[PDB]
Amino acid sequence: MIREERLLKVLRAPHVSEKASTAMEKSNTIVLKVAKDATKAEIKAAVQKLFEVEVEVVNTLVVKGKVKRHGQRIGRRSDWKKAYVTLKEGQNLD
Amino acid sequence: AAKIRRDDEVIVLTGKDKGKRGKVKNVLSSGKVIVEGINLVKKHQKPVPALNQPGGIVEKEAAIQVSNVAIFNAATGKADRVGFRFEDGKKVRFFKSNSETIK
Amino acid sequence: SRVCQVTGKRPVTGNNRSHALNATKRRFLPNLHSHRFWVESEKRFVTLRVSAKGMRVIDKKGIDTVLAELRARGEKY
Amino acid sequence: MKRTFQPSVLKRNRSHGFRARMATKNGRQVLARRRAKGRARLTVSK
Amino acid sequence: KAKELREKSVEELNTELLNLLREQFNLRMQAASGQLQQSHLLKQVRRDVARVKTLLNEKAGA
RNA sequence: UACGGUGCUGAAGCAACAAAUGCCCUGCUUCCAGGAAAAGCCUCUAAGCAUCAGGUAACAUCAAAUCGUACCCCAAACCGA
RNA sequence: CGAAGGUGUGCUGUGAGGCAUGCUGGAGGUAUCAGAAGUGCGAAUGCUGACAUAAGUAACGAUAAAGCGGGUGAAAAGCCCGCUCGCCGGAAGACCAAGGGUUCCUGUCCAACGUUAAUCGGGGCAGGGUGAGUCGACCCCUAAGGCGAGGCCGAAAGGCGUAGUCGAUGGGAAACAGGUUAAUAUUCCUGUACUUGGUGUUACUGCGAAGGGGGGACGGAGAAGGCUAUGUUGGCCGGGCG
RNA sequence: UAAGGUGAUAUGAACCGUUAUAACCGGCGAUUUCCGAAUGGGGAAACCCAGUGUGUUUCGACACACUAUCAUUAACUGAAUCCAUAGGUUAAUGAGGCGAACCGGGGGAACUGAAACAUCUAAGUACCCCGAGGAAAAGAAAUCAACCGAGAUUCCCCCAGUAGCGGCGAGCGAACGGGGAGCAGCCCAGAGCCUGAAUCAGUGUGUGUGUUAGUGGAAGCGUCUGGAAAGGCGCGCGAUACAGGGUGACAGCCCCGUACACAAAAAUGCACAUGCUGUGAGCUCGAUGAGUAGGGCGGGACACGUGGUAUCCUGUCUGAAUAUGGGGGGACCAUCCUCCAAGGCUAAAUACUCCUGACUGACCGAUAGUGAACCAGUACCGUGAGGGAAAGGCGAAAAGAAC
Repeated sequence: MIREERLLKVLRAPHVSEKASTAMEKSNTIVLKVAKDATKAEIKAAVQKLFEVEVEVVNTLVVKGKVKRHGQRIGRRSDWKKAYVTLKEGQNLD
Repeated sequence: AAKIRRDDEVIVLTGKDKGKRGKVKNVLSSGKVIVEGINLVKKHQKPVPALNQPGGIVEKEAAIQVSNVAIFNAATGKADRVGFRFEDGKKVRFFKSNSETIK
Repeated sequence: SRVCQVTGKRPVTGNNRSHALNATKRRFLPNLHSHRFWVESEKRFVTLRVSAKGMRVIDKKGIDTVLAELRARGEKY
Repeated sequence: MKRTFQPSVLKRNRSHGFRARMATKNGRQVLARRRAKGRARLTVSK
Repeated sequence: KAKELREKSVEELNTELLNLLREQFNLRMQAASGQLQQSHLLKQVRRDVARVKTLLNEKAGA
């Protein structure tokens, strides 16, 4: 049982990319940005409540942040958690 | 306790536009005002496709030091200095010369 | 640590002076000894690591006293 | 030619890492020294 | 808004807090997309929540 | 046919011989220089509990979190400026 | 109506020097008489920066090797495509660990970096990319060893060490084949599996550990025999008739 | 406190706000991830893994609290072993770690000098360790003095480079006494009377005065040069304000300020004033710090190197008297003088500055001044401890050069 507030705080954003689009169209899998602390079950619960849609499963991964250079100064981007959430057959998401 | 404000008419004490007059357009935190029509520069504006800017020699208003301007007293027909005083539990500006409140 | 429990005698530093007065640092250890002391009031032996001087003190005063002071000092025995 | 530095992360951490420094007095002093200096990287710890 | 929200019960307060959070989330979802063209809203709402949180702490044990 | 590829389709698909340093082999034979540990695993009971729990029996359901996963890796990416 | 500073000129003092003035420069300078010194540089294989010389000299990092056509381009010996040639092939191929930490893929740019050129790049900029119940870590167990309640010892700091607790390089449950991305895959998809926990069940009925026992649990060399990986030939199937 | 704001490189976007919950400043609160003494256990810091309990569940799980060690005290329990004790489980209180210098204590070099070198010096320095405070330490005569007297401690100037010490070398180096700063004395070794008597700490209240935001705060125009006037030349005015900074060149009168006069809802320092809690003052009788003082042996400290060596400390072995007594007066004795050890407390004058504010400089002005005027303890180097740079200036204004 996950608290509603925590659920709301889990999901950061949808991830738009060619691979993501492909996953959406073919495998019925949405690619989300989520809280780095968010576990799989949590993510799933939040999906179910906040997008109102059945989940088969969640795969997660951690994206490491790129090192960049603004002018002369070096600086690193934040790491962030990606989640492939596979949605039950026939589940159409807005 | 700022003697010159957004919508005051001022007169210039110094510079190329000295003696001229104009309404303050806005005042900057740096201690500079921009006044209408006074300090003009012909900036060469670089065109940009986005934001619908064509690009040309735009004559705009550059800032001026507050010290360099002075609040104009219409009655005297002259520049005056500003003092502060409490009228009915409320601070108000006034003209040092002729001691009348700014309204 | 080589410390008389009754008296508090620690080692102290000093010198070996030779006939040619060649100072070399040395220690002076007290004459410590672990001794069972019969405590007549409680009816048991109390072991104490303690100097010959401490012994003499105990003899003079009474072990019970010594134990009390030590207790006051916040020392186990 | 086998040169002197033959890196190994675990070995590095155990030898020089934060906890190792913490464990003993002298290491703690080293840490304090480095803090005083203003070191950004207090220890080898990544 | 704090003075207005101070005149409420705990249960009330909690509901609004939830309502603020849901909004927040919606805005975040919009923001990631190209929908939200009003950025200040996010700032507002976050502040609103913090205010509520404060008002809950004051009520409960202060 | 965006000359990158994509979609459809698809025969036969057996036999013999040879054959490891791999497997049987943590085996067997032999030698002296005489060849980890602990848990998992099996089993025995004690205190206990006692007609409850626990055990094994199948069947149902739920569960398996977290972190790593790119790329180089006898090297232009590691140790050698 | 042009300070210091810079740079010429003229005059002047026995000298260190001084005065005036042209140009540059664009805001400070300072008589006199006193006062105080980070007060005077050619050397110290002095220090720091800049710039010379050798000199457009040596070299351009394995003697595995290139040639042509087409493309793009401002420009092609070097990039892409093609056909030849040549080199490695118990490696100069393929997969990992360690170590590195985005170098991966795509687009774009060629100042610098690349011992030349560069349209190319492990270079610049932007975007994308790492999907696990069964792989590995984590986790359970311990070795060498480490820490170590109490404890023993020690001027202090501290040393050793019991109970313990950590410590892999060793022991401990479970997944295979095919397909797919520009870039991941025993992780995605397709198919077909397995594991060990709970919970609930009906069925039964002695369960229970910090303890006992078994097991795990183990050397070198040698010898075969049985196998497979794999390869060869034949058969088969498809294509061919130079 | 306000008419402007949403920190900076750094614009823009989307917005807020203008007489008062915009922004900004100050008091008191709230939140305060993980690591770190780190403290539930573990660990390769910022990670891994728990237990218990209380609540919730859409029954898949959630939440939140507690769980370190030691010391001390209390409760319960509890061996060999009868009682006990050790031990064990709980509970409460405190500690732990960090931090510039200064301070007290425990340990303690060598280079060097002696023109070598060993005593000696360097030096109780460097350093390591423990502990404390805003200061510390010391401190209320078993002290000096000299037959006159002084009257706790600390610090400064003299005494004096004297007396001494010293391979009588190199060197070390007092004291008495005088002048100052500052000055404070108390309690227990114990019982009687009287009973709340001075003082101190914590803690409320009141007053005063700071501190932490702030408010007001004087008086100038013309003309010439000039890109620009604050400069020149005229004529004015303020000044308890001609400190300083800025403004298109040098400004008392343009701006910010300055002198001067005022200001605090809230928090808080210090003085007194006062309430409460603890504490006991004054009077009489006493009592008057034993393994101690001294001594032998060995060291150390005293300017004093064992010397003719007083005095102090004690590792070691001894060991009094106890006020009709004892200590000291620089070997020792006698006389006289002077003090009362073997229990404690104690402000001031003194030491320092990681840090805060204000002001000053015959201090530097980018190879100087901090290593660091600049995103520097950074880049870079090193396994690590550690080392450790370079690098400031367009313009008045970006008007930073459309085409």
